[PDB]
Amino acid sequence: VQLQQPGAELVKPGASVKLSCKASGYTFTSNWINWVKQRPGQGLEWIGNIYPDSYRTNYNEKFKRKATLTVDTSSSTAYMQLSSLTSDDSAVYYCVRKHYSYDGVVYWGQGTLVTVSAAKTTAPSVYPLAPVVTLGCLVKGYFPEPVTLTWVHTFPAVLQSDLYTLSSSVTV
Amino acid sequence: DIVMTQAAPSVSVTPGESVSISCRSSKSLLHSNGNTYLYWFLQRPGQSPQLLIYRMSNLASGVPDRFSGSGSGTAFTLRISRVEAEDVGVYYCLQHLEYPFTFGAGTKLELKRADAAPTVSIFPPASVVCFLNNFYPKDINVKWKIDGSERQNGVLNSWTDQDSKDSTYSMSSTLTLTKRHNSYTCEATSPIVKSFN
Ligand SMILES: O=C(O)CCCC(=O)N[C@H](Cc1ccccc1)P(=O)(O)OCC(=O)NCCc1ccccc1
Repeated sequence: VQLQQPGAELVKPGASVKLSCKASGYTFTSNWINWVKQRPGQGLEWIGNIYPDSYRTNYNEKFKRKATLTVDTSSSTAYMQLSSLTSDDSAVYYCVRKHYSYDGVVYWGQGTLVTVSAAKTTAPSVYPLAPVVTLGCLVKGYFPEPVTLTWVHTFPAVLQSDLYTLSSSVTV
Repeated sequence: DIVMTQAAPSVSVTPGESVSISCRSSKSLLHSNGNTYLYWFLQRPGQSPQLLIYRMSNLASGVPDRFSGSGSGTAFTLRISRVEAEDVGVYYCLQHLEYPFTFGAGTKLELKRADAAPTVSIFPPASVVCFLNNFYPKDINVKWKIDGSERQNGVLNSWTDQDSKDSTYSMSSTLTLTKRHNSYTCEATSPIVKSFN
């Protein structure tokens, strides 16, 4: 059971964006696809859903003029277009599958972090951090979020003037 | 609109002990077919939500029987038996009886553990970074000093969420400077200190 979603999308205010969710590992037309919103550090919000089998849709009134759900059954892909984005639209959007009949079968994709700003992309600039045991790594000056890091404690990114700085530590 | 209320934004519990999380709906979630349309999800630090409990108190695949759900028709309770470190996270209830589906505000679960001191590591450059790892409780301060002088400006800190294995917290502190001094020191809340030259 898989629902792939791109890590992030930097979007210019006023513009729109189309988010993808590629299903695989289950019968696509047998499950409803739901979309959920979560602002950094906040709770969850139901946006709407679509049943690939019949193409029926349901929308949370709050997002009726903001989102449009479509499914491409030949690619087992679901999509959500968000129109004329504002800063309030910056958040993580999850596609979630739920079997039309069975109730205990609900599964959440990894989510896509949408960042709405005029600023421009900027790759990080990783760094050392070797014992003057615990090794460190200093990912500095990137944009937008997120970044991935693996080898511990990887700390929340910090914003320093239109730029995010992060650090991680390894203790062997 | 069916409103879901989880009055407690968080709850603290000692490992091994039990705790319950409440959720109330403005409209009964019981349907004619005899089934309650209520979901309970857990969202672990840095992960997407995941199903925990469905219907009355049916457990999702893989969920330890330590968890269980109950509740009237508008009053529901999620109860965890012998709380473990791996249970840290935020619990959300959700009704799917009527459109639009709606979520509770979520309840963060926090673990009370044995006091612990931080393991400090300092790292020279063009910034100086310090790690204050695996300590407890969450409330801890860091002090920076350059050539004995306690510097304050130019510092940005970052905390992790409660650790899922030991329930400790960790913090990172960075002292950024102009890419003409010798002693850089980082200390916590004898004291725990680390410096270099
Ligand atoms: O009864 C109605 O008029 C419709 C009520 C909504 C609905 O059809 N819910 C369905 C169950 C049901 C069936 C009959 C009567 C009541 C409830 P349902 O829960 O299958 O709705 C489909 C669906 O997409 N549910 C997703 C719920 C969900 C949302 C966000 C994250 C995870 C899960």
